[PDB]
Amino acid sequence: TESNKKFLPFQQFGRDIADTTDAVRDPQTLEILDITPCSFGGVSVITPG
Amino acid sequence: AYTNSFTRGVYYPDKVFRSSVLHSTQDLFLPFFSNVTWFHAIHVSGTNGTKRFDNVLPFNDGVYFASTEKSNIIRGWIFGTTLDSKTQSLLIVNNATNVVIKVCEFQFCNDPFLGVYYHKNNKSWMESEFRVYSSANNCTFEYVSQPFLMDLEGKQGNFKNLREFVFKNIDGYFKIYSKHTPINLVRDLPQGFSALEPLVDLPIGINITRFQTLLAAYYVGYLQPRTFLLKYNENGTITDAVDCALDPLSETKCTLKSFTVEKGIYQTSNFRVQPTESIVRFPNITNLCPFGEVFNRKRISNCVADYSVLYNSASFSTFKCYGVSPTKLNDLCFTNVYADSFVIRGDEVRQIAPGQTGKIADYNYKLPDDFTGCVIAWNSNNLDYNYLYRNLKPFERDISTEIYNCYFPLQSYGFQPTVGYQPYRVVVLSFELLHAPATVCGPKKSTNLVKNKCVNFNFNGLTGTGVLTESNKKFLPFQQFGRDIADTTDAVRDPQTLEILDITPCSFGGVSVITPGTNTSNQVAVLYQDVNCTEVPVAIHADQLTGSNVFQTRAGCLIGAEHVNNSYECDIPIGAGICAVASQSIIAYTMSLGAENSVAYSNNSIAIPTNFTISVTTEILPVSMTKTSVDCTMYICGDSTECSNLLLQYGSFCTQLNRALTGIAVEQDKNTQEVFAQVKQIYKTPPIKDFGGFNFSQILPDPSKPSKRSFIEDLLFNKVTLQKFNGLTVLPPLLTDEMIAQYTSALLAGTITSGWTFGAGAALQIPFAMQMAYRFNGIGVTQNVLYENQKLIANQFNSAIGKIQDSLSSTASALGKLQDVVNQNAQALNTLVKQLSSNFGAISSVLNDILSRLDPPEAEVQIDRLITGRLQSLQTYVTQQLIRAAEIRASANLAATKMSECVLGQSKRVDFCGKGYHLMSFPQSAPHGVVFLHVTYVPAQEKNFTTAPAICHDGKAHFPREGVFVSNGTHWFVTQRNFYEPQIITTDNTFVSGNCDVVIGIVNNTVYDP
Amino acid sequence: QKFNGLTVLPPLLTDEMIAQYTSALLAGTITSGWTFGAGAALQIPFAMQMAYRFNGIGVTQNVLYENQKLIANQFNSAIGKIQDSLSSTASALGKLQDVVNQNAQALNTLVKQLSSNFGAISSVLNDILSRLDPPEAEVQIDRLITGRLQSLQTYVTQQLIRAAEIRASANLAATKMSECVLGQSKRVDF
Amino acid sequence: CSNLLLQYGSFCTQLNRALTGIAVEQDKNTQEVFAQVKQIYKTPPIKDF
Amino acid sequence: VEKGIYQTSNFRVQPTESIVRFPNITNLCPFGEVFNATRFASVYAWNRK
Ligand SMILES: *[C@@H]1O[C@H](CO)[C@@H](O[C@@H]2O[C@H](CO)[C@@H](O[C@@H]3O[C@H](CO[C@H]4O[C@H](CO)[C@@H](O)[C@H](O)[C@@H]4O)[C@@H](O)[C@H](O)[C@@H]3O)[C@H](O)[C@H]2NC(C)=O)[C@H](O)[C@H]1NC(C)=O
Ligand SMILES: *[C@@H]1O[C@H](CO)[C@@H](O[C@@H]2O[C@H](CO)[C@@H](O[C@@H]3O[C@H](CO)[C@@H](O)[C@H](O)[C@@H]3O)[C@H](O)[C@H]2NC(C)=O)[C@H](O)[C@H]1NC(C)=O
Ligand SMILES: *[C@@H]1O[C@H](CO)[C@@H](O[C@@H]2O[C@H](CO)[C@@H](O)[C@H](O)[C@H]2NC(C)=O)[C@H](O)[C@H]1NC(C)=O
Ligand SMILES: *[C@@H]1O[C@H](CO)[C@@H](O[C@@H]2O[C@H](CO)[C@@H](O)[C@H](O)[C@H]2NC(C)=O)[C@H](O)[C@H]1NC(C)=O
Ligand SMILES: *[C@@H]1O[C@H](CO)[C@@H](O[C@@H]2O[C@H](CO)[C@@H](O)[C@H](O)[C@H]2NC(C)=O)[C@H](O)[C@H]1NC(C)=O
Ligand SMILES: *[C@@H]1O[C@H](CO)[C@@H](O[C@@H]2O[C@H](CO)[C@@H](O)[C@H](O)[C@H]2NC(C)=O)[C@H](O)[C@H]1NC(C)=O
Ligand SMILES: *[C@@H]1O[C@H](CO)[C@@H](O)[C@H](O)[C@H]1NC(C)=O
Ligand SMILES: *[C@@H]1O[C@H](CO)[C@@H](O)[C@H](O)[C@H]1NC(C)=O
Ligand SMILES: *[C@@H]1O[C@H](CO)[C@@H](O)[C@H](O)[C@H]1NC(C)=O
Ligand SMILES: *[C@@H]1O[C@H](CO)[C@@H](O)[C@H](O)[C@H]1NC(C)=O
Ligand SMILES: *[C@@H]1O[C@H](CO)[C@@H](O)[C@H](O)[C@H]1NC(C)=O
Ligand SMILES: *[C@@H]1O[C@H](CO)[C@@H](O)[C@H](O)[C@H]1NC(C)=O
Ligand SMILES: *[C@@H]1O[C@H](CO)[C@@H](O)[C@H](O)[C@H]1NC(C)=O
Ligand SMILES: *[C@@H]1O[C@H](CO)[C@@H](O)[C@H](O)[C@H]1NC(C)=O
Ligand SMILES: *[C@@H]1O[C@H](CO)[C@@H](O)[C@H](O)[C@H]1NC(C)=O
Repeated sequence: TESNKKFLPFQQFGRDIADTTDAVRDPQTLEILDITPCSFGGVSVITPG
Repeated sequence: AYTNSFTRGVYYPDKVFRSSVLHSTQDLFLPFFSNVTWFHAIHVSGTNGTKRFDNVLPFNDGVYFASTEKSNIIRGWIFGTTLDSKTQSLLIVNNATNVVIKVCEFQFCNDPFLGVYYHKNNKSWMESEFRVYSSANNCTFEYVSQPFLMDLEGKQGNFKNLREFVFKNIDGYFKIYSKHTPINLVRDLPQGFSALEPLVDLPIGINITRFQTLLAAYYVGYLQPRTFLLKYNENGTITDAVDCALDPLSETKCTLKSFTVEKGIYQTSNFRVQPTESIVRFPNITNLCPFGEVFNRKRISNCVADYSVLYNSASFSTFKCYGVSPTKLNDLCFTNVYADSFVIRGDEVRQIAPGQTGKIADYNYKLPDDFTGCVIAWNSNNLDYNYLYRNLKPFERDISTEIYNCYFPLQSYGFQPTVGYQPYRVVVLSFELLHAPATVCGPKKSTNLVKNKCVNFNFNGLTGTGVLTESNKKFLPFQQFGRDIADTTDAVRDPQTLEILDITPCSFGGVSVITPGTNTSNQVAVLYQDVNCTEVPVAIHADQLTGSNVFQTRAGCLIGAEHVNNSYECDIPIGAGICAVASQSIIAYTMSLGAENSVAYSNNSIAIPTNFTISVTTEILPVSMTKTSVDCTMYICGDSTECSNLLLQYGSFCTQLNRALTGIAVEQDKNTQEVFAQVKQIYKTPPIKDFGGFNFSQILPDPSKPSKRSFIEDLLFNKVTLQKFNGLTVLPPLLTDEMIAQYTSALLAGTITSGWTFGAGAALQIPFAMQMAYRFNGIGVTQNVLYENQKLIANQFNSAIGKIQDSLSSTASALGKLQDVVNQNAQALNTLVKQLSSNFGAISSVLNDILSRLDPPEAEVQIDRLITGRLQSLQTYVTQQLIRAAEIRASANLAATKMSECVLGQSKRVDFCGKGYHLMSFPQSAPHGVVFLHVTYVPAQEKNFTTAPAICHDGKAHFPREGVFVSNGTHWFVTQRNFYEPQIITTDNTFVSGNCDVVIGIVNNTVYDP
Repeated sequence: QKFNGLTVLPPLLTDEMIAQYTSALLAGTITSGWTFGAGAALQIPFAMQMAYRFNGIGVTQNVLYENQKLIANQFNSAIGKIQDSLSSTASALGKLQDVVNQNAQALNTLVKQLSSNFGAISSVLNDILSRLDPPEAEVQIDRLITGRLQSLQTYVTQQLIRAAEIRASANLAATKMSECVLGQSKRVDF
Repeated sequence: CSNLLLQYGSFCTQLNRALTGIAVEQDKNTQEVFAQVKQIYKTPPIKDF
Repeated sequence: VEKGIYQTSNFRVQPTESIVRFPNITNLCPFGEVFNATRFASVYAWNRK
């Protein structure tokens, strides 16, 4: 996903609170681009009996 | 000239970026508030000639260097250890259009800047020439970037700016930070707060403690391995930072995880006294063991020997007998000497060894597995043959080899060594585990002993810290070192003069903080627990003469406030009944738990009130929790094969947790339910807002903008400070907040619009007036006066309500009892995830990383370590969450009850829902909880009256039908017992009990009838 | 009491202040009764308020006014009836000493754990760090620390559990003193 | 000892804080057990009950 | 099965076509003057580079 934060040369990756890494540099053009855990949840069934 | 740094020495840890979060760090940092040597020119020089008196410092855990010369007069930083052609020397200097990094050998430099510029005419004249290097024969390397075009932009700032140029050698990868900090200044302002980026990391890893800086005027520091708490900003800069460990405020901050310290008391740590000049005591004998046929089957003893030169006898490469740490073993003290040496060969080391198996073991020789050393290499068949071995267990011999028929018996290790049985005569370790007198170790300096001062001892090889008292315990002839209980050694009997001593733990205890709050936290008051704190001499006199004295209690000494004999309340706990403010400072004192008094007593006068007030209060109950939900599989795996394999290695455990946790989810929603599922139909207040003077505009959710909410609810929400990541989530609360609102509105409406009867059947509608009347009679007070006071009562009501409103708005922390619940929840989840930082002595904290680090096999058990760590951790959280569940559930049914009992009806059990004679209570809503308000009927403005326990008239003894007598001296009256209300005495309001006979206090007054 | 790696910290209130709170409650109940439950202690003469209590139990106070003396005597005798029967027969502190021992026993269990090696060669980590190289002994240290670790952890847990039970009981106790001191419920068995 | 502890997360502080929690809880227990009257009331020397 | 929900498993929106990236562009250091210059070194001129 889009990356709106900004860095410096001393800044390659920036994780956020709970220190979770998400800010990939994208070294081919030097445009950081952020990431996100591709979500999911539990599953189950509903049965009356 | 020493100068004190306000705020210098700040630089980021790595390529890490954060935002608005407080994070740790640690390295050689410029410690805050230290000395800095500042100077300009000790003698007039640098403009023509060179003068001075004496002469550049070394490196004491990192180097920091800069100045203010709007010029390259700061010419070079010189990093190395010898600074000649013997060690390559690192110089980093501008190249006048660029900058270059060099590490070659040469003589010396000179003045790169003389000051006199603009030459002397239109062109060069090139007289002032300048030099750095010499004789380029031995050169190692050079580097070019553009620091002059990157770092030194000292232009358009005609003079006087302020940069900084620090250096760090962090595990060889030679990193250097920088920043051209502009600060418009004039003179003598070493202030300015910023950070640094690594311009260059030359991965050299070379011998670095010398930084000869050459051109008189230069600032030097010497960094310090302190860990500090930083805060970043989304822009990436730093706003402020502290060391974790400089000042007894610094730790407070570093641990409570806030740039702000609130009111309270926060135990940070304790203290370990630095002992003085550890002692050494070993016996007097000095002689070694036999080595006739060893260097230069039997045993021998009496060896206290220097194992150095004939332990690492160069017949090996170095003395490496598995089972041996010659690094240390020379320093320990022993009790035995067992040296077994029997003819075997020495090219069969692995054969003859622990892990023994073979005819050597059973037939001939295999001593049991005990921690041992090994034997050394040599020639013996052809350096001195027909020599033989000996199924059988160790320690055993046999002469005439009876049948075991058999084969050709003997076997020889001859002068035909080419072969895998070269000759060593096996040698053995000796070692015993404390089970006996202490006698044996190779004597070193063997110091003389001290006493009565908590100092460490390596006493006869057995080590420990504490104090040394002459043990009055009369030992018995058979004692070398004892233990009170469970590791607590006591006996200290010297190995030379055989004198016995004692040990205690030299006292210590927590250190905490007692402060009012951050914005006053200048006077951090420190504490030490229960000690005659004469070992912390650095602030007692600083607090014996801002600062008044040093006062100790039965809770310990308190350096950080003083004593006062006033009698005030208890704000902050300290210990031992001494709480916290007054006179505009911090202090300590003893507690006046109240205005020490007592109203007078009489046996003829009672204290009946005349007036009263209704009053409102608040009680905030946690009811719920984010019904978290977790999964073993993903958590430990995050889509990982090896991981899930190794988890279903562990049976159903993780599954059990999931299931029990979901159980708690179920129970908690049921909590909510039983909290509100108290009527089945749902209701809406009539739009008819006709409540006989009773206002509720903050409460009754008429169609306001936000659906059907309460003004109070809005005030509530953001008054609570209130996101999922991975590994866990929050299955949403079942009962939606709005559903709760509706429950509440309807439930709250019916009771105040239908009496209590709805809990009793149909919601039999009710007028509010008659309602309150019934309530009053319920608490013992007659509805007559209520029907008197309608207007004023309702006004006091409304005013109380508005007071509760502004109280909520202007009483912070009044939601502590629930903000705390959500806090415990959150921070629990927080540490839960944060665990995954913990790598548990792996190489990594991401299982992916470490499996990619190794080949399968060793990574297997390594991942198992990961597994067990993360496993126990999540397991812990499981438990602890379970426990909060326990408490929240207790509280839960407690609540659900409360609502059920002090709303739907009218209790009498005080304190439950009313601070006195209790009328009733209103319900509410809250983020993860509930809150209720109440109306208590509090008496006030009492009066004294003459009071008789019984009356006699016509001899007959007339008791109160129900009430107390009362007389204002002149006339007697009968009255209800919770409000002054005299009444006339006739046959009804007083029955009788025989003639006035026996009871004490019966007065003379006739009863009447109209 | 305090040995190493453990501690005790004083009850914020000391006995003195406690007994003082008590004394106050006693006399007030003896003298002002219900009123202090709501605020201003408004004094009352004891006989009449016991008579009100007899109202509450289900009898007209008149009984008291005829019986008081023997009531008195009975009361008074009844009073001593306990302390003697307490001074003579011990073991009356049952649950007291029960939670007491549970705690202290537990604490010693905690320390006794330290006298277990968990398979590592050592019982005192100093011994192992000394007798060989740390780069090796680290593993025995890990065994030791994990063992003592989980042990401590347990201790925490069960201590918490007793905390919870104590806790709920304490709330019960507060209510007990509440509606069994500042006034008389009809909650039988309460 | 702590040299190798510090590679084991923060259980340490976890239990520290929880236990100290149970302490402050027991304190507040005593409070809610007793601090139920505003002043500190004194019995009268007169004793004629 | 009995009347109720029961979480049976989860799912992961399966990521597609793992790639890998790294440091700017991919190049080599000066081997032309090591393998395409017309002069070289001799028995007596070779330096261990
Ligand atoms: C907060 O972090 C930001 C990075 O995440 C910092 O960078 C800022 O990023 C914006 C991006 O649009 C830049 O905005 C540009 O502004 C110029 C005009 O510059 C104005 O500001 C300077 C400041 O001295 C002022 O002197 C000028 O007269 C202008 O008024 C526009 O022409 C562009 O189109 C663009 O909108 C910021 O300039 C940029 N700031 C810096 C310092 O790089 C941001 O600075 C951080 N804010 C803090 C730390 O307070
Ligand atoms: C290594 O990193 C450098 C710097 O990021 C890469 O050079 C950059 O290449 C991109 C794409 O060609 C350039 O963006 C382009 O700019 C032109 C205008 O100059 C514009 O018309 C294109 O649409 C696009 O936006 C970028 O400017 C350029 N940066 C620099 C400093 O040259 C380089 O490509 C990376 N490695 C290689 C060569 O693959
Ligand atoms: C009981 O206390 C209240 C609280 O002050 C008294 O309030 C009276 O309120 C009316 C209505 O606003 C005022 O005009 C009077 O001035 C207040 N009383 C006095 C004495 O000034 C109330 O009078 C008190 N007594 C009763 C019987 O309610
Ligand atoms: C109940 O009190 C609230 C204020 O807390 C009243 O709401 C507003 O009160 C102000 C009085 O200063 C009026 O000017 C506004 O018109 C009120 N807002 C309305 C009516 O929407 C509310 O009116 C009070 N209700 C009664 C019956 O007095
Ligand atoms: C009711 O209040 C009055 C107001 O003072 C009390 O009056 C004082 O009582 C003490 C009791 O010993 C006397 O010594 C004072 O001289 C009294 N003062 C006045 C002005 O008379 C009265 O005592 C209180 N009721 C009772 C039963 O004590
Ligand atoms: C209260 O009034 C009663 C009469 O109603 C008084 O009773 C008599 O008092 C005299 C005084 O000695 C006794 O001898 C009589 O026996 C009493 N009457 C009866 C029927 O026994 C009584 O004295 C008055 N109270 C006081 C304190 O004098
Ligand atoms: C420097 O000092 C010398 C000796 O005093 C003097 O001759 C000279 O003029 C001074 N300055 C220069 C630029 O030579
Ligand atoms: C550098 O000095 C050493 C002397 O130790 C010498 O062997 C070497 O040849 C010198 N380097 C060059 C390039 O000559
Ligand atoms: C200098 O660096 C070398 C590089 O391997 C290292 O082995 C050596 O111990 C260092 N010298 C000192 C005195 O630390
Ligand atoms: C033991 O050695 C000390 C010196 O180390 C010496 O003074 C003393 O006489 C010796 N003998 C005894 C019994 O202490
Ligand atoms: C500290 O800050 C709070 C924040 O509201 C403020 O109310 C309080 O007055 C401040 N303390 C002092 C001593 O000024
Ligand atoms: C302080 O010193 C005295 C010496 O008179 C000592 O008895 C006392 O124990 C010391 N304080 C404490 C808290 O032990
Ligand atoms: C109590 O404190 C006061 C402070 O004003 C001091 O003067 C006095 O000596 C102390 N001790 C007493 C009153 O016994
Ligand atoms: C209470 O009655 C007893 C006995 O009649 C007496 O000691 C006491 O004086 C009476 N109370 C007052 C306030 O006089
Ligand atoms: C006592 O109460 C009566 C009411 O029956 C009243 O008339 C009389 O004035 C009161 N006495 C005094 C002294 O106020």
